[PDB]
Amino acid sequence: APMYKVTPTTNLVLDGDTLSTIKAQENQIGNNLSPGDTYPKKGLSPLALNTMDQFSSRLIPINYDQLKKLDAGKQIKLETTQVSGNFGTKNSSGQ
Amino acid sequence: EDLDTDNDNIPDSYERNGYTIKDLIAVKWEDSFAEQGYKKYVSNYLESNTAGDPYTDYEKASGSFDKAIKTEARDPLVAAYPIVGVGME
Amino acid sequence: IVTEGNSWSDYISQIDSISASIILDTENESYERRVTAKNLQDPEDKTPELTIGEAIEKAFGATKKDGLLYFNDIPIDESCVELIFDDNTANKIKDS
Ligand SMILES: [Ca+2]
Ligand SMILES: [Ca+2]
Repeated sequence: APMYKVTPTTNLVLDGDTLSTIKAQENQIGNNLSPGDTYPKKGLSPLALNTMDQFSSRLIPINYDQLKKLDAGKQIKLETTQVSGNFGTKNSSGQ
Repeated sequence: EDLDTDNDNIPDSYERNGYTIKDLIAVKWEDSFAEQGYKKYVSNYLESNTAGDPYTDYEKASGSFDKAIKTEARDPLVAAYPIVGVGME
Repeated sequence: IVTEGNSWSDYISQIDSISASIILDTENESYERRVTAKNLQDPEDKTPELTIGEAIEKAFGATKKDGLLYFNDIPIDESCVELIFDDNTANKIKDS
């Protein structure tokens, strides 16, 4: 089934430490997601998740001791915890 | 005849065989109507929105919607649907 | 009188698509009007037919004196004013 207004929540983990959990803002909400499809659709480019506050006016910071291992050959991982969306029904008129 | 299932203003046999809208009512299609500028419409008699757009078969066929919609979207089989896009300069 | 929730943007496109725009440019004042046209392709378009003279008479509220339209006292007859069209209107009016 499709999901309208996809608003996932993701975690960023460096070694065993969850750097931050960010809910999708208005910049990173997908209006349509049909089964078997993807957002952005195939042939486009991935969307950038680079804000952490509710109104998308604050970047995601990391520590100096975290950046030190980030530049020392260690990678970060992303885990999705939950996704919230909508479904379509007909009202009393027909819309 | 007069049976209507999808509950629009167009009967079953009219949608199944062919109809045209004149004077805001649906009538059977006759081939002599073509030279007056009328069009033949066929729809789905079990669905109220054949194309899936917000407007029903009657609204599309009779042109009873937003007047800015192009006249080639008035037949039920063609959807009224925008393809808005963005380009950078 | 309620003026909240009544937007002109809902009627801008529906009006621009079935009308012709006429702009009368007098001295130190300008007017712009939209007059409803008629589609001859659609047999169910019962909009009354109008000529350019009647459109100009209706849009700006001009009154005839001897068959020639006057705005207030300024002659607006086609032989007393300068008419400017775009390429599309000029092509559609030269053949008619
Ligand atoms: Ca029906
Ligand atoms: Ca139908």
